[PDB]
Amino acid sequence: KVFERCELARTLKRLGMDGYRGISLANWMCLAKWESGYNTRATNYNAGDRSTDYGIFQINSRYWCNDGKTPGAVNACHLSCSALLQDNIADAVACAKRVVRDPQGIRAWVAWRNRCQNRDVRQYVQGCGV
Ligand SMILES: *[C@@H]1O[C@H](CO)[C@@H](O[C@@H]2O[C@H](CO)[C@H](O)[C@H](O)[C@H]2O)[C@H](O)[C@H]1NC(C)=O
Repeated sequence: KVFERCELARTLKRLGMDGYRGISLANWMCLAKWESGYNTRATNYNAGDRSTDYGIFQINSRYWCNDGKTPGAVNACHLSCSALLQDNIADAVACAKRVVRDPQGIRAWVAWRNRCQNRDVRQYVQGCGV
């Protein structure tokens, strides 16, 4: 499912992401936008390290979810990567919250660093009513 901007904003708010570890909803929206384009079925395989990034948050199969074909996987979210390809993003959110609880925080998302950090992101939630 490719969410609409404000639709996703309201969904993330309902799922407790606004202000989580101090991260605003606008920041979460910015990384979802640049990591997946708001598409829950987005999948990106890294041929070099043999791991895949799944879903709207592009979560890695080597550290957070288990897809069975990733060498040296850890599965810290205790989730089947397939759970991150569903239309209901509840599991994706619970896992995204786990990821930020790691020392690096939101710096785990490459796209946030390149396109959202130290930048005005208020545009992502304008007119959504969140
Ligand atoms: C993207 O890949 C990163 C590795 O290059 C990964 O970062 C590592 O995550 C580890 C989790 O146990 C630990 O925090 C390492 O210190 C860190 O380098 C990052 O989590 C991945 N991002 C996503 C969204 O999956």
